[PDB]
Amino acid sequence: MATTPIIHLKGDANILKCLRYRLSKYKQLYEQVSSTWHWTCTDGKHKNAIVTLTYISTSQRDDFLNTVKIPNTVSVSTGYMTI
Amino acid sequence: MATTPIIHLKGDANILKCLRYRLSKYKQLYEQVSSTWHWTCTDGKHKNAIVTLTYISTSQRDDFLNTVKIPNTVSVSTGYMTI
Repeated sequence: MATTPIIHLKGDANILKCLRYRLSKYKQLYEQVSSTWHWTCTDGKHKNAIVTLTYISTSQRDDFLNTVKIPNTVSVSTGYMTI
Repeated sequence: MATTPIIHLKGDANILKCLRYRLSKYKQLYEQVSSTWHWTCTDGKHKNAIVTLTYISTSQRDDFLNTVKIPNTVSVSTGYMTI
């Protein structure tokens, strides 16, 4: 038993860098956040990095994307680390 | 229907950077690889970055970690982007 539901917030590296501040406001449901990175690599960046957050229970994951006021510039994508 | 099985190869940023070369040898089952990043961030790095790979079918995921000779320095962890 483990269930490690995570989400991918894609949008910008500067928006996600300061997004962690809002995650602190809702820590009761937030667990940890990954370092904003980018899918693959061609030469540098282009305003489009996704970070991997993680919660404790599956209900805490859906509550995060439906409770904290995430920035519209970013986009939450269901995820499942299963680890 | 989608099933996007992915794996996390944690170990080193230099070992994972050159690991992509081996992934090319087995592209028939490999699909795409993510940019080696690090879980969270305290100040810099410390030889421990994880990359997110992706396959086409679930059977292709288990075959990747059981077919390509991955480096022992790294570690494959089951993953499920579900996206």
